Amino acid sequence: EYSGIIYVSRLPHGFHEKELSKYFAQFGDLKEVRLARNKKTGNSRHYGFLEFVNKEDAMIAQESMNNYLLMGHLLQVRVLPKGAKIEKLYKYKKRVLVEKGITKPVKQLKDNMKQKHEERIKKLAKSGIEFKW
Amino acid sequence: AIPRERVIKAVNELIKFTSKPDDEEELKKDLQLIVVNNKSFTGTSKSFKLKLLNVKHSFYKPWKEASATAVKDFKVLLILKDSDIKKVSEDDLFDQLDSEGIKVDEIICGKDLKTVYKAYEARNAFISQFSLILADDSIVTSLPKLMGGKAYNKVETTPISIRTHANKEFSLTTLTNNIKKVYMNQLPVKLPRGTTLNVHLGNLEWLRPEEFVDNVELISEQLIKAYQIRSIFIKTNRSPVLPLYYNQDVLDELESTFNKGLMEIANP
Amino acid sequence: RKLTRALGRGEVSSAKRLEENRDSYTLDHIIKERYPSFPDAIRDIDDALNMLFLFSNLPSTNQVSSKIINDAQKICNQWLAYVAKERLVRKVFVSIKGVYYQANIKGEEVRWLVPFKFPENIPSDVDFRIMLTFLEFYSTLLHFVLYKLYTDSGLIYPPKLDLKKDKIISGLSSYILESR
Amino acid sequence: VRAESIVAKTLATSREKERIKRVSILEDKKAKNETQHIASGKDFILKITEGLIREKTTYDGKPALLFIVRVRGPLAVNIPNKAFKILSLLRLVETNTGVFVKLTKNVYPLLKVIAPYVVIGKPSLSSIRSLIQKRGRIIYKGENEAEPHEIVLNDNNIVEEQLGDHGIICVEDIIHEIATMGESFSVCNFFLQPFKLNREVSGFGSLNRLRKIKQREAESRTRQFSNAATAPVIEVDIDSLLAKLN
Amino acid sequence: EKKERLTKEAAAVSPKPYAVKYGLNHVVALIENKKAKLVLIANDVDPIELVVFLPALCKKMGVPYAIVKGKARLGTLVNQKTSAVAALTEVRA
RNA sequence: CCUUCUCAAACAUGUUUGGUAGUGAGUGAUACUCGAGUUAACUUGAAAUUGCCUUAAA
Repeated sequence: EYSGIIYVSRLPHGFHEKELSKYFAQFGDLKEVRLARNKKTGNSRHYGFLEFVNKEDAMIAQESMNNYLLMGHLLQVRVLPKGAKIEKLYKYKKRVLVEKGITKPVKQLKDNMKQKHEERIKKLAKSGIEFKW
Repeated sequence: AIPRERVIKAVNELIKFTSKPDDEEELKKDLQLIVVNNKSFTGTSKSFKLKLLNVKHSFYKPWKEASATAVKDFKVLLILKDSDIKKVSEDDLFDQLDSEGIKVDEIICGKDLKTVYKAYEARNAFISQFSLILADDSIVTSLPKLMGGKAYNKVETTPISIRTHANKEFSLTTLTNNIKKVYMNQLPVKLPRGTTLNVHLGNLEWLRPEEFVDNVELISEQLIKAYQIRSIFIKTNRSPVLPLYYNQDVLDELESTFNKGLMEIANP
Repeated sequence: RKLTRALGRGEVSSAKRLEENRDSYTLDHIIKERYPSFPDAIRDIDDALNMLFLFSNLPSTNQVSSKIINDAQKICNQWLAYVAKERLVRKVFVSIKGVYYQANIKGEEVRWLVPFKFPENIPSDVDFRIMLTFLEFYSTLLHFVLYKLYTDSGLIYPPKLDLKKDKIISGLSSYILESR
Repeated sequence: VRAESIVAKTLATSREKERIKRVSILEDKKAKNETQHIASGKDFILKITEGLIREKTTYDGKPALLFIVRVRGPLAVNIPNKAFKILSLLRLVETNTGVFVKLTKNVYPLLKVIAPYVVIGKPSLSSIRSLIQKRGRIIYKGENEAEPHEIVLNDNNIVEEQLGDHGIICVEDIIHEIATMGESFSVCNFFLQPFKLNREVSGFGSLNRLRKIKQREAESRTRQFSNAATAPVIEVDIDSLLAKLN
Repeated sequence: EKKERLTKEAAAVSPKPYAVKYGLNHVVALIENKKAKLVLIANDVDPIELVVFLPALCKKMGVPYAIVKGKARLGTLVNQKTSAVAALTEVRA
């Protein structure tokens, strides 16, 4: 049949987990609110899921926001069928980079890059390329 | 810096490699320079400002000359300030750049970018049709938010900051001189946050191999003083690389006024 | 009513034009009717002076506007400058309520009270609409009286003000009184 | 509560936080004074006067006397923690409130941070005297009273017994010390309560709504939010502003 | 503001304007000629026969239409007291 | 139902330094440096089904 799970898509830039929870708390109590986000950066994928304690409240929210024009986005709201619980939506942050350790010594890495240069020379000879050294 | 005979032989071999007998027949003839640095070029902070490398031989004029027989012709976009868009017209550029054969197709501003091309699809369609994008150095800092991130995924669609103001006032002569200097002498290179720098030299049909040799020699001579480089490679698309430089010693580098103001404004 | 209609329809430019094309009432004919004689006006301007000097010292609230306060202060400064230039003061008295001045104006004794320059507190138990109506009447009366006094004494009305002197000290010295 | 309002508030708050973060990073670099990469390294004052002219000059570094008026901030913006802390320390927690500020090199970045919520000007002597003689209030504790209450600055004897150690006798001496920025200037400034001004437009009739429209247009014309992390401190005609607001 | 344009044209001797199209006969003709991008039809029209045929005509001509509440609202749109219909024909980029 | 860093100094109109961190999804080859960082270019309606402070007040 139908569950108490609401699938929302075509969400604007400012619509996130806290905004969705605050807006749909007026429709009803929310068990869980999640938003699809990129893994490497803290940017939404413009869709998410909410769970209502009352499936009647979920249906009312869907029939209220199914074709709502919001900041140039026509929001799309659906009621998920029976079962199919929501899972695996971690709230990612903007990941940072850092330089790690280099345990290979100077002599060993020079030998490795010399071996890679020799491998390149062998590949150039193999591929019918006549170049010096 | 670079042996003349070695680089001439490499360029001739790579231009022989292309001529063995969609985009398959077109994308494979672009020369690329790979610069491998011991450290990151910028560091911990990203950079979108393209570095301008000066060479003796023109690069963009051959692009305009050879783009007449292509579906996507060479186009120039100019982005200037809203308060200074009224001081310049198409005829102002025509009568000052007609002798050099330099034509600026379209001049827009921030208001145009925020109103006419605000939508993503229209903005992409407008941006992708231009090859050389020049931007005022004052407004170039607002461009990542206005033009979007897709324009920064390619070298040609990344705007070039130019000096347009003389004596803190708008200068048509200075603007035209900067446009001419960029069009004739300098080439843009995108600085990554990694160790691999890619330089697009152009197309084999655009320039002679000796002119490519001169350009790459001057690029290497400038970049040796610019950075503590490690390796230099020359390649063509869908082809292997050929090294041209080697050094060792540069690898040896591998291994409260706010509270005072608060206290000043506070009683105790 | 028409301005409300324009604002409700959303024609802001039309509303601005309607506001520009309006004329307000004046009390000059009522002043002439009530005081046929300049000696009668001189005899009665004492209450006007008291009211204007009281209202010039008040701060601006929701009921009393800065424009009205500035008008009262300007006309009080003009009266003080005229009295100081023509050298007509006769008696002074410094009481705990304020400073009473008695001057000779066209052969008649005029006694008025000036408060001290302190932030007096509004009681919010008086009829401010009635007081403002009286203030408008007194402002018109004192405008007529001051114009006639300046013309009879041979001085330009209204006198011009020195902006830098007013920014130094906003007093009676700001207005420089000229001849002919 | 409408989702459009929630999203607009979130976006505006995010932009304000980004601006404050950029300003904080730049001012930390300036305080360190050993940073190779920086956009600019000095302080700019932009005076806007009245058909309006703008003059941008370099701050000489000498201390100045500023009058600061708290206004309603940008639309749908929640005030971040740093700006809120600076405003609370400056005693500008509500609009139509004015204070005096000793502008110095450490004070300039605070003005940069709290720029979109304040109007900053150079007050004249007549404006200062009018402000103190018209709206002067203190918090005073009586000998027979358990809890102090706010009163108007009407007694010179109270000033004599409260600030007589520093050499302050009366309201005229308070005015002189504030204007000259001498000793005990901060003492007098915090002895005086922040000045509670009145709005230039009040009411909701047709005339007052038209006046509000004109006022908002003029405010948008004068006050401009650069949001560039290096914006000059805006200085307006505080004399005319005080004439309208007092 | 029309008089401001006429004086400016007299001194020279103006760009292409964009405006909401209104008037019942004009809008019906635009719908029949397929020039109207969007049509708004007031719901409280008396007599109703003036607009009772408009949805079917818009459906047959393939013109997007919407019934809206308030001929007074459409009148405020087109600087009138009332307006039975409004139409958007050409728009800016 | 908000609206986007619209620039500085040094030298003599010129030269140099710094300033620019983005809608999402998908296709992809090809090389470079130690699961990390980079590297030819193509599509898309602002597309989408789950990688653990209150006078802008009633």
